[PDB]
Amino acid sequence: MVIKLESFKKSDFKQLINWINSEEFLIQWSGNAFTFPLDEQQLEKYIESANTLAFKVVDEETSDVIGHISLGQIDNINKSARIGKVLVGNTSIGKHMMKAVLHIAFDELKLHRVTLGVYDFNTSAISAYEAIGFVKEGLLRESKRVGETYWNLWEMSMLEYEWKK
Amino acid sequence: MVIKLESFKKSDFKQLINWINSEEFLIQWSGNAFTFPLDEQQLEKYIESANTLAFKVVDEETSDVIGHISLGQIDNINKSARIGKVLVGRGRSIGKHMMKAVLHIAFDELKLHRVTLGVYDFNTSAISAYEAIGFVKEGLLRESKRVGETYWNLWEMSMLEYEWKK
Ligand SMILES: [Zn+2]
Ligand SMILES: [Zn+2]
Repeated sequence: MVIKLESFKKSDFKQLINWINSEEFLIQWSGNAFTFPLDEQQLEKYIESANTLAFKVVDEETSDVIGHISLGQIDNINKSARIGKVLVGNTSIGKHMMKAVLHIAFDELKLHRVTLGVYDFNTSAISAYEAIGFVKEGLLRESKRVGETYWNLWEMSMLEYEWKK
Repeated sequence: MVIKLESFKKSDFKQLINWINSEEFLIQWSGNAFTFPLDEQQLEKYIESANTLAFKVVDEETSDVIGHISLGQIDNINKSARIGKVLVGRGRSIGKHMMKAVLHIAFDELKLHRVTLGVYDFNTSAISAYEAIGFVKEGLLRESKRVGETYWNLWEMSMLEYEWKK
């Protein structure tokens, strides 16, 4: 019930790697950002990436880290950014994590548009995002290759007047 | 009507720069790829880019350069690419021939699975021309491009390999 975001650091790398146990789960979580297996050299490159904020999700009651989230593609010209790398490591927590990052994107960074992508079979996550204000814009058909098949990605967004009004 | 694509080269740079006469037209044509004014250094970086093909469109009968088109974001992992930097100087028919030529490269030469194309929502004639040759609207990316004090909406469109061979 009480979560906060903190900066994701080297000491949090191993926990994240242990949560990402398959190539398909890696892709569901992060798309084209990484190769399987996830490892510390890739995570170092991730946190050092320009225009990317990496966060661990902390349960304030226990101090345990229970997930991960990122605000990336921070674009100061178009005033936009993309939420991604959404992970609820321990068994809505997702809603609280999204609200915390939306506060950063809209209220601290003063952005105009925040995007998100979710693969179409993750209907529970899509419903949760729609409940807090994300809107489906379009389904990017067979846009991610996974082995010999292709996944469809729902491109979703929220504009500043949907958050602030 | 006999059109061909040729590699866009240094000798074609000045003509393209003179055609892109305003920041708004630069954005309509190329989105976030460049800064205004368009210049030689930026075009050189463009043609030397990894995973990018730059073409001038030539009328075979006269040798006149009548447009520009690019196949970029060539992604060998997801087997996809994006058509962009579409410039047509007859326009509807030339645009259709230019798209077919680049789709031949993407699907028949490069063996890709998916080709995307973005067009700002006020270019209703171009969107209708793209739909006529098989492109499908996927979604409208709301207020995704800042232009001065306002935002433009982009129609994200696509064609899959089995739509090309239909
Ligand atoms: Zn704050
Ligand atoms: Zn050929």
